[PDB]
Amino acid sequence: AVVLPDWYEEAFVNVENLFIDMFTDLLPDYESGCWAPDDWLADEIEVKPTIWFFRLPGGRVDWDGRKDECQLQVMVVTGSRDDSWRLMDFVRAMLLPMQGDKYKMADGYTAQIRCAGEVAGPQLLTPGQRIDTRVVTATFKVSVSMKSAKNYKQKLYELWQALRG
Amino acid sequence: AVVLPDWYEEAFVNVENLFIDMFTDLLPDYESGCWAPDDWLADEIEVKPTIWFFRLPGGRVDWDGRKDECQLQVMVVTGSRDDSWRLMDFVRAMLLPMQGDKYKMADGYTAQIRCAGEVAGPQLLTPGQRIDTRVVTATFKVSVSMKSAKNYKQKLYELWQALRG
Amino acid sequence: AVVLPDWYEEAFVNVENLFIDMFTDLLPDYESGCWAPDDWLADEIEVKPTIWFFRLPGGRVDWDGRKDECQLQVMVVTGSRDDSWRLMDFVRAMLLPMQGDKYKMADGYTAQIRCAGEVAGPQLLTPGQRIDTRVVTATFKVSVSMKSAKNYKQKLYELWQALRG
Amino acid sequence: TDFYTIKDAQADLAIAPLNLTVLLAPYSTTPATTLESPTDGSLAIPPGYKSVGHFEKQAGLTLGNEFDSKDIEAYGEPEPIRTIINKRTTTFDFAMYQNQRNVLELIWTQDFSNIQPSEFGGIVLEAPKVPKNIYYRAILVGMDDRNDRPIWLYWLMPKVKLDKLDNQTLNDDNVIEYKPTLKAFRDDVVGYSVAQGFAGPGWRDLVATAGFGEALTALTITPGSPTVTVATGASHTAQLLVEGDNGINYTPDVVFTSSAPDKASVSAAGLVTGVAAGSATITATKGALTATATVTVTA
Amino acid sequence: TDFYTIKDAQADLAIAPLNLTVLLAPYSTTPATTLESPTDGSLAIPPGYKSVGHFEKQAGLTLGNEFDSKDIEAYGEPEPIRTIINKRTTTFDFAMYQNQRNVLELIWTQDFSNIQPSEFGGIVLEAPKVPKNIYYRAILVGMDDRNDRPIWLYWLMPKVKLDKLDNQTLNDDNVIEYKPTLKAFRDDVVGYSVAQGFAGPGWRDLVATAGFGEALTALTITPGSPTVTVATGASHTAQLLVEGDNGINYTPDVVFTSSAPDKASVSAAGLVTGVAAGSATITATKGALTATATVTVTA
Amino acid sequence: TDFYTIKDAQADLAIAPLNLTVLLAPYSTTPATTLESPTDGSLAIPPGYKSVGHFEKQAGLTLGNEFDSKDIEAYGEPEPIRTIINKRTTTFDFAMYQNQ
Repeated sequence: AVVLPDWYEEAFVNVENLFIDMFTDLLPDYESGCWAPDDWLADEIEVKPTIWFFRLPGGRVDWDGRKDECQLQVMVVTGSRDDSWRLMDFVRAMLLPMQGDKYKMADGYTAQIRCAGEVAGPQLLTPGQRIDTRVVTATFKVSVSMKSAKNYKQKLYELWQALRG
Repeated sequence: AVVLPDWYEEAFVNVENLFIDMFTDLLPDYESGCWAPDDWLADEIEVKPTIWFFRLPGGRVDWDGRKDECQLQVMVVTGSRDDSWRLMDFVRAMLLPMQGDKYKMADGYTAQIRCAGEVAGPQLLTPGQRIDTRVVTATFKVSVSMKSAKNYKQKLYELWQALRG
Repeated sequence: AVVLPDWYEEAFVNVENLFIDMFTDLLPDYESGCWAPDDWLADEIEVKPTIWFFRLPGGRVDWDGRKDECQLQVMVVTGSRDDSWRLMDFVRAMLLPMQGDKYKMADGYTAQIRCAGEVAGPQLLTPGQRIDTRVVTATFKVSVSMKSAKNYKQKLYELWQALRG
Repeated sequence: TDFYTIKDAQADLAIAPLNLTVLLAPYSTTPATTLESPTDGSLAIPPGYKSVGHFEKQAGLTLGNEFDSKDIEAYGEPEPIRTIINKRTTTFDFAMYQNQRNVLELIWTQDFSNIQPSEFGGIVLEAPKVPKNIYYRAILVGMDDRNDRPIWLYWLMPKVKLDKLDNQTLNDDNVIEYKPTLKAFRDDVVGYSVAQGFAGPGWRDLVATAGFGEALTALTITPGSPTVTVATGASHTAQLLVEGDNGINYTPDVVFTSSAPDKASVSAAGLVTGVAAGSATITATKGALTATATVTVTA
Repeated sequence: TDFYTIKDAQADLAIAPLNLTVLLAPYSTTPATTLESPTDGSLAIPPGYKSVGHFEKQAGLTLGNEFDSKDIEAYGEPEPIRTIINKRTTTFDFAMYQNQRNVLELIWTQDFSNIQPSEFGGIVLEAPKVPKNIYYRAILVGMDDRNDRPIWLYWLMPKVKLDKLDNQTLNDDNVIEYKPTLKAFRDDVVGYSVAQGFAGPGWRDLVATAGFGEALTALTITPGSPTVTVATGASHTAQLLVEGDNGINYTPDVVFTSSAPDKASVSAAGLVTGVAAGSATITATKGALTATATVTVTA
Repeated sequence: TDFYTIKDAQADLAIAPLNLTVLLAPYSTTPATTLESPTDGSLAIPPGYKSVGHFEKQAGLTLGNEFDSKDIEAYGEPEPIRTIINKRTTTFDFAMYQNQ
């Protein structure tokens, strides 16, 4: 994959990964992800329910405040409008009342959701090529505390003071 | 190339060049630039990671304040979404905590990043023709002090007083 | 050309003409203008550097204040991105520190640039049909004093008081 | 008549100071009576005035004025009788950028002339125990140019002093700005606390329209019939001084044309060097007005 | 002349403190006279000054100033006579983020040195019955770098004290911020309440232009004709100290070139170690100015 | 040396209270000396403190501070001598929602 420097440690959590883990624990059979899998698109007439989380440009990160704000778009895809609305209601009930809630992701790291407000409300999108799937989409503003606000200015200074200076 | 007047010295640093040098020092093997090289586009199925820095119209330059503000868009291109998000996390952890930090570019000139905030958060763009590449893009508001605020009014006055006057 | 009335004298300076004269005095060999000449478009593989100044809708004219504010777009076209950025740096270092600076145009009239601030920062635009030219564009807000705020109400009244009155 | 003539708006008497400069001088120097060179009519700032450098463009100077009205009412009237003014204070403030010796001296109200930098070029500027009362002589010069003839509009405050100072925000996106509010006092020598002034060829054009002095109606050249020598003698050359009834010397503005350049040649500067021994007519060419003269040449 | 010369805007004397730091120290420590190392001309904060950590970037420090003007009028004049200033109070505030011992000690105006954490690393910080009068020695250090030569612009307030404290909003999107407004008093030992200072190689470049000390006109190297030994004796090496008429040691700034390195080799640091027994001319290479010297070698 | 070392910014000592709770108790109960369990080192709120429930998220508590400064000047100095503080009042407000 990517060979990051040895002295570097992750500072931001992955909001999409955190919510994918959360809603795979909450809904085990129904698959949630950040993408449309090739095998999920194989069946359309009898489509399995799914939830998609997409990080979107929104909110201002506060490195000094140890806050990572982002806009999250949740797309609930089911075979019926009633099922899509029920699943979107479940997602909203899970996300909206969060305030300083902790959650241990699959990585073993316990994140902390500072707050989760709604930017754009749910709406049933018009069908596209996939005609038998009813999708309900909503955008949330999710603020999550960073893993660590530690800076690596020392390593950055060492780099150019050893190579150039 | 361009034959500038003998009495003119550079007044602004190249933000794109500065960050290209910084992330070629931080990430030696992974190539970073302001453009998509023709040889990098040659391989797509097994695509090497890369980072692109684009200066964008944003922020107001303050000549009297010796400040050069610009919006820098970072495009992280890897073969996997997880790798792209890890590299974008590394870039954010590098730029965000900067405050008056110094860096000696390949030109031998030591720049000084006043501050580096984020305007648009990271997001995974939808694939284009290069279907196997996952790109994560973010925009940063970068302010860097100018090389010199010295004005060349005297030379212009000489020019128009010798040619016409 | 245009047969203007014998009693009318110019009231505004041509900002594009003023800066074209200024940057043909500053850079003699490199051609600057408000248009793409037919002979300049003849060569692409080895393209000569050029600078384009376009007046754009921006700023409010103040006839009573003897001011003429406008938005000037500068397009630096060279065969290399580094050359384009160097020439844009030169243009910015010339225009930005201006404050009440006089300049004698080719017409023999000495203008006076009240101020020159940057609205949109420099940026490297994506290539079009002309693939070997790297263009860097930036818009400036240029304020220049008018030639004369003298009004011609006397002639206007005389016209309709002789014809219709 | 037509109504636009009643207003009589010139629209060219609106002078804007496009490059405002503040020049502070110690109280020991002689205050500037005017900024006009007696020999050339050009901008001549007297020595001892040192600029405070560049300040903020968008803010600029705010030349304030305050009036103390005391409408004395004696026995009761529907309107006050003999409304008088007690004090007129003139103040101006500007956000200096330069970290010069004079700027910091003004800010700290001290004299840093004895401050000797260390062997490594390091200076420390201690604030005074008690804020000193230090007076300065200030000039606020601005230049508005018409074509190539500038108008030097300026103020002359000879006894300014720092009154207040604005709070300073030390961020990363802005430089340190010093924003004193100088207050102008009345000097007992020159007798005034502030004096607005205008100078330059542009003001030579605009002074008659402004309303100062007699109107420009006639022009004359002081030598009625001068004689110059063909040889390189003492009287080889002479000078022409065209002067209107306004009393203003119009020599640089007026260009002279000689009907017979073979005898006497006169340039735009009124040079009477001459060519050959003879009499030539010199016509001072101006616009709406014109003047005539005759010059003779004899070795 | 031309008008832009009158302003004389250097445009490089605008120092912006890009990384402002606050270093509080207990009143028992010796106040810092300057932040320049006597032996190296580098930043040397004296021991006992502990930083308060990072504060809010967008707010910064608001170094406030207040003036008490008492324009005494005796018998009635159109303008006041002998306008004096009573008190000048300098205050500065910052929104601290760190939950350090010194920060909380400053906020609560108490000494938490004796606060011993419990066996499980838990502390409780009781507020004092009556707010104590605790004085601190503060420094506000900022660095602006030209190329690689920094300018250390700083303030030296030796008797600061907390005056007020802004209300704290405890939400989920912002950390706890402490925003005290320290007020600088006049220490009776050092005799000043605040002292702005500049240091660094950048200030070595800009001091002559700023107007402090005599202008840079001449450069000399103190040893007129030094002699060094070829053998590794006591006099094997020597030091070159180029110093201008300004009194500033320009040795680190000036690079020296030797015409004949075979006899004597001198680097940019003025090393006079030498190579072979002989006489070599050393030319101190600077920009607009230059200096010359001769170095001899004899075992 | 390098300048960033002078500031010594930890950046991990910025504790943000993410779930602020207010627990009011009657005056008859014993005030809590600390909220650390002596035997376990865990949060142990003493009995008698009953939470006032959830309040407004965006507003939150505004822990205010007020100072009564009396800079006594005896015989006239360019700066006050022995600047003392009389009273320090601590106040905090919150928009409660529960109808308890």
